[PDB]
Amino acid sequence: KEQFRETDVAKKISHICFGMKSPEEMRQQAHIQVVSKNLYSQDNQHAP
Amino acid sequence: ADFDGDEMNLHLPQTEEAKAEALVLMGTKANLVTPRNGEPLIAAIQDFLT
Amino acid sequence: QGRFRGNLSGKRVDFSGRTVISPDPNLRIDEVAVPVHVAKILTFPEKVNKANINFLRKLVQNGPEVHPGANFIQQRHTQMKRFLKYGNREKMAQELKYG
Amino acid sequence: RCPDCGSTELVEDSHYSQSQLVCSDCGCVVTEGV
Amino acid sequence: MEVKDANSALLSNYEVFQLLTDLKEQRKESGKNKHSSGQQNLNTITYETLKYISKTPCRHQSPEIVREFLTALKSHKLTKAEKLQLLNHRPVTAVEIQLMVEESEERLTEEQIEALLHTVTS
Amino acid sequence: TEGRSRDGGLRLGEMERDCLIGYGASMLLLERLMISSDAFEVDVCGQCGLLGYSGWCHYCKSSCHVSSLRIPYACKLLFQELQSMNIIPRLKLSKYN
Amino acid sequence: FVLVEMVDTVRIPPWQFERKLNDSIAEELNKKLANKVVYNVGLCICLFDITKLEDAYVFPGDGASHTKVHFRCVVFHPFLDEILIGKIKGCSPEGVHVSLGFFDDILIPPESLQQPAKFDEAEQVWVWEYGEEIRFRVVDESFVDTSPYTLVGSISEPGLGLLSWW
Amino acid sequence: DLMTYKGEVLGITRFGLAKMKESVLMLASFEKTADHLFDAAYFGQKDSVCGVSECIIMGIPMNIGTGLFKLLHKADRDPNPPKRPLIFD
Amino acid sequence: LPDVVLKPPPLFPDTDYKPVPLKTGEGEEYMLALKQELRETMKRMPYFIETPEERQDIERYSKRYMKVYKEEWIPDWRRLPREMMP
Amino acid sequence: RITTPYMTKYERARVLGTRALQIAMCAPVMVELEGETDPLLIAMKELKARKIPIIIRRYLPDGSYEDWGVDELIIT
RNA sequence: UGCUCGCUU
Ligand SMILES: *O[C@@H]1[C@H](O)[C@@H](COP(=O)(O)OP(=O)(O)OP(=O)(O)O)O[C@H]1n1cnc2c(=O)[nH]c(N)nc21
Ligand SMILES: Nc1ncnc2c1ncn2[C@@H]1O[C@H](COP(=O)(O)OP(=O)(O)OP(=O)(O)O)C[C@H]1O
Ligand SMILES: [Mg+2]
Ligand SMILES: [Zn+2]
Repeated sequence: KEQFRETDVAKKISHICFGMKSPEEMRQQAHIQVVSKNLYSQDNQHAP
Repeated sequence: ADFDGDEMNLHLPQTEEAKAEALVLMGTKANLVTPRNGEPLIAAIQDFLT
Repeated sequence: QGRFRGNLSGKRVDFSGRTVISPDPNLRIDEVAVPVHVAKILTFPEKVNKANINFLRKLVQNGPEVHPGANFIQQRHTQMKRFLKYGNREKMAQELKYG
Repeated sequence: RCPDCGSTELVEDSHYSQSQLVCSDCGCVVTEGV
Repeated sequence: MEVKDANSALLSNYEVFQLLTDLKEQRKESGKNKHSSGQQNLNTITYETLKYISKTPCRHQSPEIVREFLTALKSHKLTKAEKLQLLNHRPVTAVEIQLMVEESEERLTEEQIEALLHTVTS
Repeated sequence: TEGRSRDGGLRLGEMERDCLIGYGASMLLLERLMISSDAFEVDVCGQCGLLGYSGWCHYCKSSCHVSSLRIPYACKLLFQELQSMNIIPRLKLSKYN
Repeated sequence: FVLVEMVDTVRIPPWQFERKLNDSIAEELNKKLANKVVYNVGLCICLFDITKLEDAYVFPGDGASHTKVHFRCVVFHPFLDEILIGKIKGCSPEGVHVSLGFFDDILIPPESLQQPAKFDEAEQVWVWEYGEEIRFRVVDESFVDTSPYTLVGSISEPGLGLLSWW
Repeated sequence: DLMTYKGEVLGITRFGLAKMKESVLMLASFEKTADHLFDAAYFGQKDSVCGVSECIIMGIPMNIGTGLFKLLHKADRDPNPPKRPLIFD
Repeated sequence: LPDVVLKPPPLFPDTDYKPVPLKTGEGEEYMLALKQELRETMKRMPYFIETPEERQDIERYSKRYMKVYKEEWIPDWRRLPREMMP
Repeated sequence: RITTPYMTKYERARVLGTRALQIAMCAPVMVELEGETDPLLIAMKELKARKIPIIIRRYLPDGSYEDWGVDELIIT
């Protein structure tokens, strides 16, 4: 009927592990690809 | 301070635990002496010693 | 003005004021005078319990105009705040639940 | 409209340097902070 | 919220019935309005499971009877699942052990069925 | 904000932080620098250690290991800037117990 | 029905201190695991008992009492061969809709093994003659949250004879 | 003692501070922010939350002061409550 | 000037050069068949250790019938150090 | 049993703050307050009466722990 | 937003 899933847990950060990302991991993390050099549109609304 | 136009800051805690800790640890009656050498700083001043 | 020194180690906070000082020997060493104008602005969140229920009722009935009072009420069930300058403060006081 | 009473008397009244759109009937704070 | 073992120990329906009855009596003795209003699914599940176990013949059972039945079946080298099913169902007919009960081949022997019926009916 | 004309608040400088540390009022320092200044709730994925949104991790395309966490908005901005600089901080969360 | 060991960090607010800690923990665990299906475990019914209960901490945050409690709870999870007795709460063309008594309407017996007179013409016709028995075959669980049910199981009804009802 | 606890007199400057301390966050907040951050990213050094500076940065109660110990509630309870006996097993 | 692009490049850009077809012959066919036979016969070899199954549900009389049986090779403990004896 | 039997100011402050928060969250009072609308004042009264149901769990650097009751410790 | 300037601490 209903599945058991925890709502919130009192999670505490233990330690920060610094590192680096490969280009594949960067692509996976990113959502879209930015290729246009302009900022706003040509119309008078100046929409991005 | 010397009361010659000095501006001082006043903060109000927003938590009961912070309020209690400020009143206990940072109490004026509990911090009458400095930790440098134990000499009392909160004492008489001009117009009181005379 | 960096993120480590300007936004992490030392950062600006609310519920604070800055004012000039003046001497007053008639107060204790552990006491400080606060003006009514800054007192009406700096508010403290008190939780409605079985002890100060009547005091909070009286404060709400007084409202934001009179010095002893409050400015906003956040219900226990819903987190939608309510401004005391508008609405029936008497009804808001009569409908003060614990928490 | 107001989420509590459903009224449309939503006025933008800044209370001591705090921009706040609040209902003018029951005082329910609709939005606060900018 | 992790679990350590989902199959720690199997239990028959009598233990579940006793637990449900105890929870129900404790609930009706210490009913709390706000606790009940916070989650009403507990009451529904408890009541419906109790009603199902009541519809079942699980009544008229006791730990002494369960222990006697277990000791009687221990001499039949039957498996825990078989004896659990037999205790939960209380079969009064022979066909229920002949066909419905699994692992029938080489286990019935056409002579142990009478003893099984006598033990489950006693 | 900074200025009074801009409706700005006071600044608890590094010296104020040092005074609070010397006093040892840990809860007071926390309420001042985290709760009342830049309190925010973020979503961190327990698998990759990255920051999620609305209880969802776009990196792993899953939401089972995503958990909420209190964090200063300045600290979140620092983490984002480091991730942009390619210095990825991987946060390994655990129970408070 | 089977026992399952669990370890939960229960948070009790301060206004429940007058109550007994064990009773409050039991009530909270029941309210949290009432009518919910734990993945790869099954549908939990209620709390059976509490085995270990260590010290109760109080965090500098919410201020409530957090207790790590080890307990055993009863869950409905057959062993792939258990026999059950349910009631027909409907029927579909592709398969009957049997439901255990007021317990769960999730049993979906596939009609692909009975004698060769099996068909459902949507008129709630169970089967052409020559308390309904069920034999659990396999379990299956699934997740729910996948964007910014969970227990059906397979049922079998072999040529059991059923001298009482065809 | 803090200056001469590693067997060598280390000054309070950035060099001695880096030689004594280990918190990447503290070393970055003090001086040479980008250099220390890139060095830590290269070394893959994991930084704990034991220090006061990183505690304040992450917004958690520091270990020093009132946060060194923990408090327990004196609730009416009974450790290891009686267990219900299993009849079938 | 370089023109502005509205949509991103295709995830898999087309190429006018195609891979050269594979070499044909009885030798290549026999090598393929032998590699397939090795794939099929090396999984059942005792050296191919499988993940030990655990968490058995129950014990049954059909356990002896469904018991997986397979001969196990005996390593040479004279050549292998003593740290690998069971 | 090896630590100092006196209750430090940090412990005093933390216990008072926790008790004030609990009382503000509708916790039962064990001193029968007489018109005290301040949770911190109620907590100070409970501390002076030695009726705060809180046990300090002092942790040693190595990992060991020891429990000390408020009524067991010495106040100033 | 950035910066500069002039100022009380
Ligand atoms: O940085 C400032 C300031 O922090 C921020 C404050 O917002 P407002 O500009 O006051 O917006 P408001 O809501 O008041 O106006 P509107 O009704 O929405 O149109 O804005 C930034 N800011 C203010 N003035 C600025 C300026 O002239 N130039 C730059 N760069 N930033 C400005
Ligand atoms: N740059 C600054 N940094 C820190 N504090 C300052 C600074 N400028 C002024 N102050 C504040 O003002 C005070 C300085 O006053 P002080 O120098 O003692 O007297 P004065 O200004 O010499 O007066 P007289 O000339 O002696 O009459 C102390 C300090 O808190
Ligand atoms: Mg001056
Ligand atoms: Zn992830």
